Amino acid sequence: DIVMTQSHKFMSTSVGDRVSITCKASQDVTSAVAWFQQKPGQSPKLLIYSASYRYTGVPDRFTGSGSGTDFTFTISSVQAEDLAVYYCQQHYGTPLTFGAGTKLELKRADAAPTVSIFPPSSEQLTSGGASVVCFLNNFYPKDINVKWKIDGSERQNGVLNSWTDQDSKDSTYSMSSTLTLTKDEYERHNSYTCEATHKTSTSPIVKSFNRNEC
Amino acid sequence: EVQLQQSGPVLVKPGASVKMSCKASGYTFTDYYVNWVKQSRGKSLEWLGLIIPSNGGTTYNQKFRGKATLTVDKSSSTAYMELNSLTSEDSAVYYCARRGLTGALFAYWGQGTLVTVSAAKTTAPSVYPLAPVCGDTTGSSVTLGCLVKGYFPEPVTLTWNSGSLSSGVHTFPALLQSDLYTLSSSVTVTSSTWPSQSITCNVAHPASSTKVDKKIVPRV
Repeated sequence: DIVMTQSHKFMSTSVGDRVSITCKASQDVTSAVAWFQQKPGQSPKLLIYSASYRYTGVPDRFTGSGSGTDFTFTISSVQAEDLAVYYCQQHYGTPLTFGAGTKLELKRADAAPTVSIFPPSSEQLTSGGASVVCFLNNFYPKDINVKWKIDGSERQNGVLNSWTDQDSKDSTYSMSSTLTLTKDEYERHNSYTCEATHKTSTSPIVKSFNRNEC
Repeated sequence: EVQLQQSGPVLVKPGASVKMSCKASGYTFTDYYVNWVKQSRGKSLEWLGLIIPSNGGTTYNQKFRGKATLTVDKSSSTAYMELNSLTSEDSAVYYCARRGLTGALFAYWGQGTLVTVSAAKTTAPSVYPLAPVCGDTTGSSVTLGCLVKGYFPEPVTLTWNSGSLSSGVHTFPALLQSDLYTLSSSVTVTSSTWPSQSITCNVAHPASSTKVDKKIVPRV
């Protein structure tokens, strides 16, 4: 099976900038390569086919080239509506295959996350569960590290993270980290902490609380 | 113009089978092959196979041999794809597509059909209001939360104050655990207006015909 590898999972650009995405085939596929654009909730859209030809209706800012194993897709001058996921594909071999995609995102000034921690709701405890939630909102870039600490010890078991896509309004990212334990275990620890590490600061942003302390 | 209309979403259990349709219009059905593509959660695209309308001849991705069956009804210019012995691994959006110009493959796409495979039973969500830490928070802005846990199937519609608050809201993608979904949402308000100006989390789950409200209240 021929593997198509794209240059990046994410790429940051600015309106008016020139951007290029590349793809490498694990085997020679001549010029049987296509490039697609896909927006959330929509089907992929063909932009470039046979490595270098624009499909009907595709704007001149989109071009591509390559033959063999190395291909390039270029947007000469990025427009706001071009922020999306781009995929390359090869149809020389069988089965035809797609790359994993490259998400083109918008660059903006760095922003530290706003961190908030939340002890389990009283209602959840009555059911025997204990979820501690930590929100890390509106930060940039997307790169971030969150670690939980219970009474000073790092905890990784029972933690689930969820991320929102780059916001269309302020170009920031947000994340939710949830540490779930049973009520029984939650009631055997005192201090709960969620600390975030982001490039915007050498020091971690720490949010904590002590169980039953009001 | 060329159009490919696919059938609605389906939700079934492991071991089941499903048959979806792709109605072609705007051209002579038998003039082009119909390809099918699978896209799983993370947006991973995979080719399933293709069918030649005129003869019914088929070509499959070895990976999906015996799992997918392609057929056509020339009479109604419709292509069908049937999946059998379903498992959670088959959950994904399935697309039908057609080529354009000359050699311009995948020039036209259907809107896709969502297929969800799970053994889970319909379960209404437990909705938990998350007020700030008992100790205190700083600044004039504060963030509140709402945890929606243990529901099935997707989706749920979460709003704050019945939709009156939206600007400072972040509703995160749901996570599947032990066959059940969980999601969280946060809302950030300004000018020390909480708890003076009430905030409530509302959650609707049509599959269970439920609608619940949870007012956020200071911890006492």
